[PDB]
Amino acid sequence: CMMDCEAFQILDGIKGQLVGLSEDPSIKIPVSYDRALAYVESCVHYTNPQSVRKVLEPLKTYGISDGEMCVIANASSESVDEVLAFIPSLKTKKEVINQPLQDALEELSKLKK
Amino acid sequence: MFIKVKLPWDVTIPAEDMDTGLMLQRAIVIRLLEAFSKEKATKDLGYLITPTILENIGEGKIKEQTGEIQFPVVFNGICFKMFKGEIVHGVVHKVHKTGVFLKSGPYEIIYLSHMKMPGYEFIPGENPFFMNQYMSRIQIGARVRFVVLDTEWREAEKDFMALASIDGDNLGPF
Amino acid sequence: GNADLPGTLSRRLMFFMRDIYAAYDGTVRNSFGNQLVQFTYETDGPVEDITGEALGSLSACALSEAAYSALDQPISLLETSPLLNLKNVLECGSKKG
Amino acid sequence: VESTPAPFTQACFSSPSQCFLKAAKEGVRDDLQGSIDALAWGKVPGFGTGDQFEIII
Amino acid sequence: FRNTGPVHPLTRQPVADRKRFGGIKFGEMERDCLIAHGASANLHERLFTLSDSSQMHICRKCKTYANGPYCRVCVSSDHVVRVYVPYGAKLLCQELFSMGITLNFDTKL
Amino acid sequence: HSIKLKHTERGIVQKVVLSSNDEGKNFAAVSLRQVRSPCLGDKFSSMHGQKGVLGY
Amino acid sequence: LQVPVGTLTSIGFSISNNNDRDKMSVLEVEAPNQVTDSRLGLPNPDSVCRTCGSKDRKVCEGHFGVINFAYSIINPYFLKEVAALLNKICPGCKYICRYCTLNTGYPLMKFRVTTKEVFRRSGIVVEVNEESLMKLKKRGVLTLPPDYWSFLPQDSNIDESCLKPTRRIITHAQVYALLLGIDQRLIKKDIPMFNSLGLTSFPVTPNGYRVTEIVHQFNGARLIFDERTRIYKKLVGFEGNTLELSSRVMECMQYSRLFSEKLCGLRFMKDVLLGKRSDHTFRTVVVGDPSLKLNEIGIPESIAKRLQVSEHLIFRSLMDGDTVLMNRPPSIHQHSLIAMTVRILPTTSVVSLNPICCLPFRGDFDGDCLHGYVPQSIQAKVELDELVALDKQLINRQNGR
Amino acid sequence: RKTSKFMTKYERARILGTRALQISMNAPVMVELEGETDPLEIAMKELRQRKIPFTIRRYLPDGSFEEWGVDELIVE
DNA sequence: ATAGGAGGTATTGTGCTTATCGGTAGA
RNA sequence: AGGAGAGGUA
DNA sequence: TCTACCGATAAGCACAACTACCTCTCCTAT
Ligand SMILES: [Mg+2]
Ligand SMILES: [Zn+2]
Ligand SMILES: [Zn+2]
Ligand SMILES: [Zn+2]
Repeated sequence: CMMDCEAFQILDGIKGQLVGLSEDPSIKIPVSYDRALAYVESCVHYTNPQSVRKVLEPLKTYGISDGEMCVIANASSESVDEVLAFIPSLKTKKEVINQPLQDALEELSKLKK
Repeated sequence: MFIKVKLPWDVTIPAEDMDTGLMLQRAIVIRLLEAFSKEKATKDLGYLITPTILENIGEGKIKEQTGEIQFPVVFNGICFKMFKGEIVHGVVHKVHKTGVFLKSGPYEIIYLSHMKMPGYEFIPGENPFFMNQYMSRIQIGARVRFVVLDTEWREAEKDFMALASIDGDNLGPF
Repeated sequence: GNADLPGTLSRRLMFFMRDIYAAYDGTVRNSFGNQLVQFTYETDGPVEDITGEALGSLSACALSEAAYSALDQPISLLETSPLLNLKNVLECGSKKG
Repeated sequence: VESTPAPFTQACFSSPSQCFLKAAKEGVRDDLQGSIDALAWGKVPGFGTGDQFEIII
Repeated sequence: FRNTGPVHPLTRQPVADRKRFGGIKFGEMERDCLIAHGASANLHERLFTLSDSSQMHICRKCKTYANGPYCRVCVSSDHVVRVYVPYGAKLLCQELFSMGITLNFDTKL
Repeated sequence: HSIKLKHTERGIVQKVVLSSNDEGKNFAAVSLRQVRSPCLGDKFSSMHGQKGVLGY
Repeated sequence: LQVPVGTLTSIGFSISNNNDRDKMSVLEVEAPNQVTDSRLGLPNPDSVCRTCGSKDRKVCEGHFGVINFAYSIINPYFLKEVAALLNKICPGCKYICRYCTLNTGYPLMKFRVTTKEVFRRSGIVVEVNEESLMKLKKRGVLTLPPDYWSFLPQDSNIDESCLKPTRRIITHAQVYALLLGIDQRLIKKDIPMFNSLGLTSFPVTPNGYRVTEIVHQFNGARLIFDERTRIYKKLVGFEGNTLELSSRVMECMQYSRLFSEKLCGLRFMKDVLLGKRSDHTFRTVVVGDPSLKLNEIGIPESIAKRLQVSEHLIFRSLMDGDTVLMNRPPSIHQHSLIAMTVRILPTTSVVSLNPICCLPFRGDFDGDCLHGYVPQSIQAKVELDELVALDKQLINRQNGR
Repeated sequence: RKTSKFMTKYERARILGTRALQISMNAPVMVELEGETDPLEIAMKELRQRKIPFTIRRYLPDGSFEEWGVDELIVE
């Protein structure tokens, strides 16, 4: 469920735990640690409580599948023409008006200062 | 699809260190770390980093060879699934005549084919080839979003290789 | 030439009685389907600590000892040797006719 | 009579070919309950040793 | 006496020749006596470990025998288990397949 | 090719005999001799059926 | 790659069909001269395996190949069931009809299988009861009606037999024709394995178990191969009548080691699965030594220095304190197996045993040989002196004395 | 429950063998042994001092099983 | 691929599976 | 190297 | 009065007629 915000928060814990008792009697692998520092530096959120709650609000108020939420949130489209051209599952649908989607775009815009 | 699903395991612990009952939990987590570290790969699941939450542990089964004991432990962890129809950004590493390299993290290698982006002529007048024919400059370090396709896997390395397509909108860096 | 009789008898008896073992509940059960052979062991004392020992194997070994010991085979007229008597006694279903 | 199928032990006793053919025709299932069957396939008989299990915790 | 030596071409067992470091046959009577004593580790070692030892691969999905392991009856599956059985068991399975009998194995792990 | 002595073959060469038949096939015979002193495990017999091995 | 370990259980028995036979076979060519192919087994005269890697006949298993048949062949194991079923059901009424009523002049027919009596072929030969023939004879009927055999479709596989008008060999194609129109419930009840009715293929033995590439005295690379191999090669080219092919298949199936005829049948089982030979074993003549203890066995220094045991710190020579399992063949009782501590003695090529301990072995010092077993695993040694030791067997289990 | 509450010879031998195998693989000993160089002796000492962290699961023929411990059981 | 008449003699021993052989019981 | 046939041990 | 299975009398068919073993000789057509 952690896409950009909660994923970064938990990675600070292991880095904060690494400084304590860094010695290890076993053999460690450096590939796994490199995959964490070089992938999460693309997009980062500010606060955890108000970000994870806001993205889950359209799930209850509107009808969106679990797989559709992940792709839209990661892409973070800045217009209405892009969301109707990326995912082919939104073609020829009238369930949700575009105006509430535009309002949600503004709501996502104020979160990122 | 970053759903944290459970994954049982049958990690075996050597009899080299079996003591300190008051601190036995310290040895259990260390053995668990060395379990996925040895493999560090998957076929159709993805990748795992750290065992953040441990759900439960099982009874210690003793197998009579080289003094080995097994422990069944079920826990949840971070996983990533490259589902079809996902817009994931990535950084470019090097530019070549064929197979443009795109690095969406060191966990996998992504190659760019010729029939993925708009038609253009490679510029040989400078050191790195440019694709500024459609008013867009792409270099190393710039984040470019693209749609993912079906991924392949190997036999030994089992690398999650995939193909990058720029047929969608919002192409180039943002 | 008649030394094959004790060997064959011991082999057949062991094949029949190998699966017999004692259970933790005190009963005597066969290995095939946990069939109840004896509800309680009929020993005349004095220790009932036998739990995992194969009673059928021990009985088969004892009867094999009896068969091999009685290898004199006199076979007198109108008489049978002790080995022949043991073979006839142990084989009851064969003499149905 | 006991409704316990042991094709392997019966084959090892006498006439393995006929016993195996009859078992194949009948499509019976062998659970390897016998000691000799377990021994032939690298398994403990379970009479004296192997009837119980050892668990660390 | 024998510690290590050549094996028979048919079955992976020590040869009977004394001059070629031959072994001692573990007869049925000795096995029955050891069963009566109740010692299984010695019996398991004498019949599997020090005797003909081999490995067999069984597909978890389809109860068939697969020759890494790969069975052509079903698709390439990553769930294949390995069992430790004596080479005599494999020889018996091959003989049964040759005569026209197919064995199905349902592993418990 | 060459023939080598086995594990329990030992002795001292006494004579070598070379011969051939009418067909032209050559035959070679080598004899090895050794002294067999009475060992502990040797078995001795009498003239009246007494059988036994050396004890000490 | 790496596969998880598992425990074998629940062995099922079934008759092989064409699907499993085809699936199991790998690189199953149909060339008569490719019986000893390089893709099946290591002992082939190339020392290279296509499926597996290079090995010394220790990491490569025997692959299987299955040839293909132009025409379908009935399964010999189901021959009796089909013969019994055809006897009950009419050949031209398909019910439980000129062949029904006795007033129509058609006698009943008996279906049976001959065994090397007429044409040395194990097939279905239908016979008419001679008791009914005599009844027709007494009523003025000498010959069978011309339309008596009208229920048998014409088959090109029929050859020149000219045995008798009363008896005819049923072609394998005719067998399927007669089975048509019968309810599947009746067929399934008599034949539990319906999928194995058609035998369109036959496997060949792997080179790792058939190619006898023995040293053949001088002919090191003679590649003598199995004997049945000739029949399997002769079965590659099959044409014409299918009865000959069925007879060849039936004859070839009888060359398996499980069928009785020295290493065949029950003897094969005894020598493979029941009786096995193990390493770390020594056999020497035993003599008496009253000075040695009852629980101690004398081991010569010459043999002890060569016998190697497995001790975790990798082999070390036998020394004092180790335990061995002594036995005198035949083992008439469980007391024959006695665990005794190894004692090194200056004597060579002989083992010393206390004269008192001869009673459990039921032997005497007149040429008797005791062969011992040296345990390698630590657990085996631990359980050896706790259950099979001399002090643990002080009470006789036969009479209690 | 419904057990003899006595450690049989076979179970004792198996426990001793398992403990000896564990000790032979360079494993720490819960009990303190002075002048001991054989894993079997250390295993026997631990069994006498009933400090072995082993549990016995006895499989009843009906299919059920009862969980026991070496400390709860007594050795004759 | 061919070749290997014809002879009175001189293994039992237990189970198993036929056939056949009349043989009464019922409508 | 595998088999067949004889003389033999406990 | 004519069907309808139904136990007896020979005729073949199939394994079983022992362990642990140790040597020698002979064998692979034409
Ligand atoms: Mg004697
Ligand atoms: Zn499969
Ligand atoms: Zn191969
Ligand atoms: Zn009809």
